[PDB]
Amino acid sequence: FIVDVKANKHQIKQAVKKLYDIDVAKVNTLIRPDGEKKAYVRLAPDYDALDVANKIGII
Amino acid sequence: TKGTSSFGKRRNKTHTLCRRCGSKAYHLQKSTCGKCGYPAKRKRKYNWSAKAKRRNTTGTGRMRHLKIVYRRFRHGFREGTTPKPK
Amino acid sequence: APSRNGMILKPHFHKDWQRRVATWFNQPARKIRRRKARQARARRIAPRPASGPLRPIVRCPTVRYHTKVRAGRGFSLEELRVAGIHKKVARTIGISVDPRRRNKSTESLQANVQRLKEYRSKLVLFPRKPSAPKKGDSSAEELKLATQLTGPVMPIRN
Amino acid sequence: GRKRPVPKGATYGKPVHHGVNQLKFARSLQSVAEERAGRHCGALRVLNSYWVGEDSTYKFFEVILIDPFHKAIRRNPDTQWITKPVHKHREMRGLTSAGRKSRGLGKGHKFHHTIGGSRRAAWRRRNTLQLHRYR
Amino acid sequence: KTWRRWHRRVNTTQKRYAICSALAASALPALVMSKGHRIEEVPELPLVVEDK
Amino acid sequence: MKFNPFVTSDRSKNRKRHFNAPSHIRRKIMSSPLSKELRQKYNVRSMPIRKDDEVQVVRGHYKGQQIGKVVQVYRKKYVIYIERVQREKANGTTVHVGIHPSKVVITRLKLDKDRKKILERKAKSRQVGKEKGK
Amino acid sequence: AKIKARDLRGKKKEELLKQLDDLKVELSQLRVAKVTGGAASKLSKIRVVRKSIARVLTVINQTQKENLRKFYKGKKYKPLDLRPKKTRAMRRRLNKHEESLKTKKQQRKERLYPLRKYAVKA
Amino acid sequence: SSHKTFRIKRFLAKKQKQNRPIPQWIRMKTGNKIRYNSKRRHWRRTKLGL
RNA sequence: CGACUCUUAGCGGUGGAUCACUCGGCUCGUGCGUCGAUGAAGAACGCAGCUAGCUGCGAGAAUUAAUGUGAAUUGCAGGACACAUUGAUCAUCGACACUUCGAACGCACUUGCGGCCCCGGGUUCCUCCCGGGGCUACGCCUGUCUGAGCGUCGCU
RNA sequence: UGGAGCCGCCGCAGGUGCAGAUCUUGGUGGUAGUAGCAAAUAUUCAAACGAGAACUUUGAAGGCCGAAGUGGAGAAGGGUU
RNA sequence: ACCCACCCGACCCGUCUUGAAACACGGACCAAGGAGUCUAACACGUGCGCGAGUCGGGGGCUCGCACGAAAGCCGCCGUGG
RNA sequence: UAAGGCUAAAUACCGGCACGAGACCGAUAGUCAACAAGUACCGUAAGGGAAAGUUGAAAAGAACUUUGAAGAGAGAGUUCA
RNA sequence: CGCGACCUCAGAUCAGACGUGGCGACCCGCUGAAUUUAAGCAUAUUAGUCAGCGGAGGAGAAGAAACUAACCAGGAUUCCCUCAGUAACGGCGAGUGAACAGGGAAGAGCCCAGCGCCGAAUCCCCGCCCCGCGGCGGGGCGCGGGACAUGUGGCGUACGGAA
Ligand SMILES: [Mg+2]
Ligand SMILES: [Mg+2]
Ligand SMILES: [Mg+2]
Ligand SMILES: [Mg+2]
Ligand SMILES: [Mg+2]
Ligand SMILES: [Mg+2]
Ligand SMILES: [Mg+2]
Ligand SMILES: [Mg+2]
Ligand SMILES: [Mg+2]
Ligand SMILES: [Mg+2]
Ligand SMILES: [Mg+2]
Ligand SMILES: [Mg+2]
Ligand SMILES: [Mg+2]
Ligand SMILES: [Mg+2]
Ligand SMILES: [Mg+2]
Ligand SMILES: [Mg+2]
Ligand SMILES: [Mg+2]
Ligand SMILES: [Mg+2]
Ligand SMILES: [Mg+2]
Ligand SMILES: [Mg+2]
Ligand SMILES: [Mg+2]
Ligand SMILES: [Mg+2]
Ligand SMILES: [Mg+2]
Ligand SMILES: [Mg+2]
Ligand SMILES: [Mg+2]
Ligand SMILES: [Mg+2]
Ligand SMILES: [Mg+2]
Ligand SMILES: [Mg+2]
Ligand SMILES: [Mg+2]
Ligand SMILES: [Mg+2]
Ligand SMILES: [Mg+2]
Ligand SMILES: [Mg+2]
Ligand SMILES: [Mg+2]
Ligand SMILES: [Mg+2]
Ligand SMILES: [Mg+2]
Ligand SMILES: [Mg+2]
Ligand SMILES: [Mg+2]
Ligand SMILES: [Mg+2]
Ligand SMILES: [Mg+2]
Ligand SMILES: [Mg+2]
Ligand SMILES: [Zn+2]
Repeated sequence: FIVDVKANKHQIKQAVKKLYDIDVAKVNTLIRPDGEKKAYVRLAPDYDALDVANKIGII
Repeated sequence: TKGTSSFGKRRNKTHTLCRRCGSKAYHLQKSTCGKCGYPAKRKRKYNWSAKAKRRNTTGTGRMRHLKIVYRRFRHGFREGTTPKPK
Repeated sequence: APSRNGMILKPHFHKDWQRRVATWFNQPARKIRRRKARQARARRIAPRPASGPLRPIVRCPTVRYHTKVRAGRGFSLEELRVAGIHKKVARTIGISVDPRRRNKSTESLQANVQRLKEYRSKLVLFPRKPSAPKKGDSSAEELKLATQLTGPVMPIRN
Repeated sequence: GRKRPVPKGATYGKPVHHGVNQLKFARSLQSVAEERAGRHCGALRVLNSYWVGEDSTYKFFEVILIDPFHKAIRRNPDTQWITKPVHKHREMRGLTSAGRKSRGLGKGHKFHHTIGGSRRAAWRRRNTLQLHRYR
Repeated sequence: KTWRRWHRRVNTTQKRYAICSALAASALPALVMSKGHRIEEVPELPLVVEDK
Repeated sequence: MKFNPFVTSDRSKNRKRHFNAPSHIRRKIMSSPLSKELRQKYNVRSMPIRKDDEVQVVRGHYKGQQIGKVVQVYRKKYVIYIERVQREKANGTTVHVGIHPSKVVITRLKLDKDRKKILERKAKSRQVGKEKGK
Repeated sequence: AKIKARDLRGKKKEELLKQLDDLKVELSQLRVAKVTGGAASKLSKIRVVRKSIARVLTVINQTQKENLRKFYKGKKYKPLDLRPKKTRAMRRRLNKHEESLKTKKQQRKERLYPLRKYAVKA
Repeated sequence: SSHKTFRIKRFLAKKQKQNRPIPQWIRMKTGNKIRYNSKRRHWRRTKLGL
């Protein structure tokens, strides 16, 4: 994802869980040289990422 | 040596971005500006640089409060009312 | 350097005078502004003289002016006392009163009493309410004039 | 008095201005006293001061101050002139009784400088080329 | 500069003299015609009219 | 002359006023005359031109007695495009040629409620002035 | 399709929130779709949804603040938000009743010695 | 430098966004005087507000 | 005639004078004469379907509401809307809103560390943990509470 | 040639007439297709791509830096290279 | 008035200088720009008005100034110079 | 009549908001700035600080054919040009 | 060795208020040169001028005589015209330099302390009700707090004032 720069991993985790009814293993943020905090979000192994990816639109 | 070879060892910096005025004139060791004097409560302006004076007078910036005050005044500093509705 | 005959003359343009030159391009605009403001003040003080209050007659000082006579600043207290106008009231009927004026000679005093007497004759005091009590003049001398007096009130002519 | 703040002597200039020691401030000590009381209590509005003693080294003073926004002052009509914002910082502008005295204004021949508002204003009047339209 | 002496002030009789001079030559058809005005068919030159 | 001492009569000021005019003000500027026919009927000289009036072009090249329907009003460009007032570009494509509203005459108005109330307001003021003159 | 201020005014507080949420959801999907091409037809909505979102949030704040100043209209001490901001200096003028307080001495003066309407020359 | 503050990093980011050249549809606008960006900064020549 | 060079003229280049325009200045005048801890000026960083700059705005971000207006905006798209309807688009602007620095305020300027009250997950007040909210600058006045003194007394 | 304003006379007014100021700003020559593109040993053959190859790429050969490196990694500085 | 020929004449301008074609300086070439202004005070000359007077300022009265920030008038006409 | 105090008005105003005018300048002028100017650019910094207006009534801004790798041409066309 | 008055002082994230920075054409208070002129220069001049610091308002400052005068006397302040380039200052050189009167623009005058009389007759803050509330006010009612006799309020201030 791209995320709001003010966010903690804790917040992202909580957002990702809330929006997509999902559950996270870990969040792993960085900041793009551009300004937009990117976030890699590992989902817990009960969940498939490609399945949710299809749900949210992207593929 | 005084010249070109000595330009070689300009490896490190005096000033950085001041956080009041925004200029790259915050002297790191002195921990003051030299443009607005940052830590200094009052702004630095001098009467000798009339050109400098004009470069950040009021008009210059957004005047985001001050521009709507002028409007407010014009029509009469009315508060907490609306125009007659439909 | 001076050249053959002329006033060995001293001009005072050694300070930075062009920094303090005062032009007069106002003046017409000024003259009007005063004049409007003047006409407004008349209109506000509706039947009252535009002039102001009545002012005393008074001789100038010094041997030079001496012979002439002006309007003074205000009538003295003795002059009000003799005329029989209470000083605090005199202000309310348009009579200038200064209280710092001495009164040396009795020729200048009786003249200035005469002034106030004459004023009180030809004055038209309106009553406070339209319902008419004492002092307040008749509705005849009221309808026939709620008129302003143009120019200085009872002008002094030397 | 007031010694001239210049490093060593070194008032570089014409030897009229070489003086540093025997020279004396325009305002009084009492005014300085008020000014400092005024500085400190910004909300408070200096009314007037009086003297309470003097050592060799110090003088002492007592500056009467007033809250302009305490209802008892605000509502009392006879004081409520101080609550008007022209009377901000009287002491700083030379307007208390004390700091008035330095300005050098009184009626009569012993003044003339200060025959407009103030010292500065008369000079201003006297050094204006009034340049009329028609001349 | 602004304080160039813009305005120019004239003696009052002289001003009047000019204004008399102009009036006096508002008569004189020659001086009126020469000043260009097509006054060929006008009935009388100091032309005065009813006050309606 | 103009005697009102708050109007301008100053080339630079009038032109700046004109070219930097805001949409709703341009509406008024972009007005156009009614046909003598309508001039008789409504008691109105002219009207702010609009998206789908019927119109003649009076002057220019396209000057003609045909009655084309208005196509759009380009208030930025101070111009209106009209049905068959157009020109073939290099590659055949038709391009709606601009005509200035004032060089056009409205034969048929597009009457909505608001246009109806406008015409009622202008006619009334015209007849007040004729009553005042009489 | 159009969300107006008009109607929202009357609506219940919980009802306004659901509507905002449902727009916030709709905004998300368009933002997703802008990344993946989507379609011009979708990339219109994004502006529309934004402004309708604002239209909702605005109505809510107007309602919350109207209710609030009803609640304090009467009370002496009230929040700075609800106090009337004119201009720093103008909030330190004398009170409107305080600046027409005559001293009893001055009142007595006006009673005894009122300025009189007068004229002259008759 | 590879040891940046956050203040500086954000500053650079905006500078990096400003560099892009004009969108060509801008040229086709009504009252257009703009032909090229003229505020384009090449790292090798001209060296930032720093 | 040959090439080259010089001179004049024609035409073409180079170059941008001249002339003609002017939504800019310069000057004179008129009226009013309003910033800020309810957070100013100024700075920063953001925000457009495609937008870099200028402008415009502030996470409600090329703007919301309201009122006036009455069909556009338009570089292209797309759209809306029934323009016999609070209604496009402008204007006004009284309601709402207003990120971060900045007098600049929890303490620091890393964008780092905190304290104290309440709320949601977390608990089932178990403190933790996470998230949200509200306080936490200095100076000063009027009062309030707690006090200090072999300061001056009184009673015990 | 150009494509939108301009002049004569009588008066008034002026930021009113240039060859020069090592004058100011802009432009253009001769000098001139001249000086010059010489520090640190080195290139060659074939092919590929390609409109086009002394210079790209691949292969083959011949050479150099010669681990105090012309190699492999950072600091500061740059700021997307 | 364009070019060419021939006879006679004929040194490069600016400038400071007693003296410049100078082995005195400035000047490759062209365009545009570019330096005795304005205010005040004095003096003399000249033109006009009035004349033992003259005067206009400053102020005021007449207009929303289209032309007017003019024009006109004033026991202020003369406080005063 | 000092050593305490308040007070409108005629007065000032190269900053501000909003207007009006000119015997002014007319793109090397007029403000540094008619334009994305206190911009680009320079300087560690205080500070310094430009250049730059004009197709046409309308974009009708040159479809198509042809030579060339292309830039460039040759025809054709638009325009009163 | 306590408890209680007061006095002088602290501390509160105590309740409620204010002040802080900006702009700076004009304005008030300080500070304060040197180019320059004098055909040199040091006093003088440039100049109480530039720069420096402070504080304001729509204007500011000033202002209701410890004034002018010397008259047959004027009568707060500010502004203009004049006084006047005058009286005066000055290496009496360069240079500098006001005021009163007179005519106008405007015009407006007032209040304390004190001295005295009046049961502190006064003020602030609480709390309950009625109105009014986008410049927190009126009226009433509370043995509800405090300020205040080390002096609040009415009368009164030199033009006299009180009884
Ligand atoms: Mg008068
Ligand atoms: Mg000296
Ligand atoms: Mg003394
Ligand atoms: Mg009293
Ligand atoms: Mg480099
Ligand atoms: Mg030729
Ligand atoms: Mg050019
Ligand atoms: Mg033309
Ligand atoms: Mg000129
Ligand atoms: Mg030349
Ligand atoms: Mg060669
Ligand atoms: Mg490497
Ligand atoms: Mg010589
Ligand atoms: Mg010689
Ligand atoms: Mg020579
Ligand atoms: Mg020789
Ligand atoms: Mg020489
Ligand atoms: Mg030479
Ligand atoms: Mg020339
Ligand atoms: Mg003569
Ligand atoms: Mg005062
Ligand atoms: Mg140009
Ligand atoms: Mg040009
Ligand atoms: Mg220019
Ligand atoms: Mg040109
Ligand atoms: Mg051109
Ligand atoms: Mg040109
Ligand atoms: Mg042509
Ligand atoms: Mg301040
Ligand atoms: Mg000298
Ligand atoms: Mg000399
Ligand atoms: Mg010397
Ligand atoms: Mg001096
Ligand atoms: Mg200064
Ligand atoms: Mg004042
Ligand atoms: Mg006094
Ligand atoms: Mg006097
Ligand atoms: Mg004389
Ligand atoms: Mg002097
Ligand atoms: Mg008493
Ligand atoms: Zn700074």
